[PDB]
Amino acid sequence: TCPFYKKIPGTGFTVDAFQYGVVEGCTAYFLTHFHSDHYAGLSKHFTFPVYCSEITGNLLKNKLHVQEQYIHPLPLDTECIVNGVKVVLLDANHCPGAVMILFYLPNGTVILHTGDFRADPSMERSLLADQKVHMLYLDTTYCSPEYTFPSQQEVIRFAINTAFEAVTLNPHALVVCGTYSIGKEKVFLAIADVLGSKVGMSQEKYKTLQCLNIPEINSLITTDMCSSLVHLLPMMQINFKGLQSHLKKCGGKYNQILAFRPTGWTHSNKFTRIADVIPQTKGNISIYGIPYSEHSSYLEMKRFVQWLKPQKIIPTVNVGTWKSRSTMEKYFREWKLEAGY
Ligand code: NI
Repeated sequence: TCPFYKKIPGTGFTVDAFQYGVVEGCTAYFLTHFHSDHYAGLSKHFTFPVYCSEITGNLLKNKLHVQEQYIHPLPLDTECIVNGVKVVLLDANHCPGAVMILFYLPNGTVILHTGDFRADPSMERSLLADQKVHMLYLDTTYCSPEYTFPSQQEVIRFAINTAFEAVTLNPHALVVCGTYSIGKEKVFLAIADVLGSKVGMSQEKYKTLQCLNIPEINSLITTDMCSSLVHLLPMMQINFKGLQSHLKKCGGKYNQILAFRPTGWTHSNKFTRIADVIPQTKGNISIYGIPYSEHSSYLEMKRFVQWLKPQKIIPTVNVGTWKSRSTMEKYFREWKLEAGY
């Protein structure tokens, strides 16, 4: 049964609610982004209308084989009418195709559902600026002040400079980057660009990337691993055993691996600056954990909410424990009292 925080009151609508069978009363199912916890339940047999971005719709059709007649893509930043209700999709600054959804209820209430997002000041000048929001369904993944991490730009600068240094010292070093979902493509694209290489990957991953409308992509990626010195592998293979085995397959072309695991937050964030990060090393293999986040830090989240001034906040992440829920409610009250709404 569908939980309350996936239902939009006063509408026939649900958000990210595909694993509950036929939801009673639901006339349109929205999907914020193509990550498995959110799409769980969709397949070629789904026969209700699915509303989403163009990029999410490319992925539904090509990866999950959802039939085209049930996919309803909407343009961003554009007032659209769905089953008699005005909606807008806004960029969530998460993975490719990820959106926030603004719903203009028939009774005058305005609701923003952030999906998964990384808040940014740039959102304070979208169509959110123009009216009041009464209810906020909020991505609270890192809603505690211990969650700090650098900007995406600082992290990419670190990775570029690290990869370029190592491969200029040793032209026989291979760079490997871990992946398990869409998102974080800038990591491996920026490294391949500094090295003058395409990114090599499996057919399945190349297919996924060909759905994302990235400009000039045919210029940046390939399935020919032998032509490439930046390879992508499954995240589960980014360990000493998995990397040793990969280096064997490369046929004496390389004699060293430098590998990257983009994680979200890890507790080495509470002590160490990005400039100071060091790898784990065994023999000719080094592994860097880099804190490239596609979710809001605590400070970014706070700033967005204090700017928006919602009347009510409904968390959509960390909702399963009373200690989490109680923590989050305390922070929302602090924020409200400090800013005065
Ligand atoms: Ni996500």
